Amino acid sequence: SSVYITVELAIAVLAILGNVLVCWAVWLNSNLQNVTNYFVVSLAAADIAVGVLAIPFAITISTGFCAACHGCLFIACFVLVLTQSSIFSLLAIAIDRYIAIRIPLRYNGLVTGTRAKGIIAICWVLSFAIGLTPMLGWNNCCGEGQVACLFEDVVPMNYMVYFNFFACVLVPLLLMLGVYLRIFLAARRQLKQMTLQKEVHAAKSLAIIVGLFALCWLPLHIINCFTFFCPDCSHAPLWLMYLAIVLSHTNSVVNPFIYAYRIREFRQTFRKIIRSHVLENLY
Amino acid sequence: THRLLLLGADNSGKSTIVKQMRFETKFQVDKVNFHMFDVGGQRDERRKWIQCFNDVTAIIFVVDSSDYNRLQEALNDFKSIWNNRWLRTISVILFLNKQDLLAEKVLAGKSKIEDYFPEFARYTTPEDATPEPGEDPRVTRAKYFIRDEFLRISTASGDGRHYCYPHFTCTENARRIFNDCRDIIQRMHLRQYELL
Ligand SMILES: Nc1nc2c(ncn2[C@@H]2O[C@H](COP(=O)(O)OP(=O)(O)O)[C@@H](O)[C@H]2O)c(=O)[nH]1
Ligand SMILES: CCNC(=O)[C@H]1O[C@@H](n2cnc3c(N)ncnc32)[C@H](O)[C@@H]1O
Ligand SMILES: CCCCCCCCS[C@@H]1O[C@H](CO)[C@@H](O)[C@H](O)[C@H]1O
Ligand SMILES: CCCCCCCCS[C@@H]1O[C@H](CO)[C@@H](O)[C@H](O)[C@H]1O
Repeated sequence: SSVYITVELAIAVLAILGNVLVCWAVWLNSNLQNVTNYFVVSLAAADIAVGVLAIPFAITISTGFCAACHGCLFIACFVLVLTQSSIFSLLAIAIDRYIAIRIPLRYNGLVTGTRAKGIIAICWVLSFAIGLTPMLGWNNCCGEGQVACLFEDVVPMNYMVYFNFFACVLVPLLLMLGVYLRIFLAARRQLKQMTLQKEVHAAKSLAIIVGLFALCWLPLHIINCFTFFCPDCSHAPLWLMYLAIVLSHTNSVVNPFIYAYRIREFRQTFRKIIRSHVLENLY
Repeated sequence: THRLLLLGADNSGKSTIVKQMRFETKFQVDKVNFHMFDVGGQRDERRKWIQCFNDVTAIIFVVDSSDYNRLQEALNDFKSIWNNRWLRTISVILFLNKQDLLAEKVLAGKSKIEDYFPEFARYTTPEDATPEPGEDPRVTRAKYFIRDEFLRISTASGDGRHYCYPHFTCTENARRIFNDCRDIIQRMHLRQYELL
């Protein structure tokens, strides 16, 4: 469907623009160049890859074009790896902020620049390990020896429900939920030391982080559980699939905003960049 | 390792607070190293050492609550520390010391604080104030009056980059310092996320 393709392409553009802008801001601004933002830049890097590589590959999987089954599995697996890294790099930010709020003194002694690279590498090795698991044999595998290249044709739903949804969406969501509720509690404690309007604002801001992650990722994976556990049910309609797939990719558009745009230092840097680009054409 | 700046008047017990914990003093709490430096009074030794460092996590300020006259001196010194160009964003852990001796002074009745601080006559104990079991409301009132005398200064320049954490000290001072540093830097992270 044309609507799916173009909406999907819009998001890819918006994903590249917003995340390059985040990355560019860290390169220019000297104050943004510190260990805590390694996690933001890794996230932003992953989201660019989602826009450039993962979404175009996801578009191809929608067409059911003719290809060798194991070629089709490789493309589907590549979409999984890149989206997984986006989710795991997102989790890394929450683990960082958890250490920061729970163990605030040792933070600088625990969270070193080298150890942060360790964490980021683990995020990407876990992405490959999990997203390429179907290539190792756990799969459902035009001229002879070719098939219609579709996602649910090559990637088994037991993998998606028992391993992928559990490991890559549900656990992260639960961890993030738990982490941000503990950070909120610390904020409300310190607010009391120094207006419940300020507490409500804080609660709202952390609700938005976890709420958006759940809004983006749960629809498609909830639907996948429905598909897996009810093989007798008529399958979810194709417009709903396109909606849910699109929603999952739209995490990469809002991930810039909520994370980076919640830092004043990023916000001011964005002004100076857009302004100095317009001052540049109008001389 | 967490750097601290210890300062306060002569006979403010600033030397005993560091004695119990054992000029340069490094102590261990909850497997977190601290490194304190003694540099105070306002007489001398302060302006030399203060302008070296920079990365002090917090300033420990000790005042004798019992010494009503030198309390005015201490208030001046505090105002100075609070508005100092080099220490503008540095948070102050405030020890109101010799509480026991204050209790004695106040219960005795010889010296009336209103003499040194007339606006005390129209001061009533705060509703939030949490006096301990067996504390004469008079002693509580005076104690909290001094505390508030130091706090009005903190709130005068109400920028909110830094804060003043008070204590009543007569046992466990190391833990108070620990907790206050923990709070300071945890609030630095909370501020960093605009969660403040
Ligand atoms: N009762 C009581 N006496 C204190 C306290 N702190 C200090 N002192 C007394 O004050 C005197 C001077 O204290 P010191 O620590 O040397 O003052 P500094 O040199 O200004 O720090 C000592 O001889 C102590 O007996 C306290 O918390 N309670
Ligand atoms: C780690 C989780 N990754 C995904 O859900 C991505 O994988 C793809 N995906 C997952 N399940 C399906 C499905 N049932 N049909 C099509 N694509 C899917 C989508 O492009 C998602 O963005
Ligand atoms: C203080 C002494 C440190 C010596 C080096 C420790 C060994 C791990 S190096 C670390 O390994 C990661 C893999 O997890 C890579 O991603 C990083 O690039 C790299 O930095
Ligand atoms: C982080 C993901 C989003 C990247 C796109 C940035 C668009 C913001 S433009 C700019 O934003 C400033 C704060 O940054 C505001 O003060 C101004 O109203 C406005 O001129």
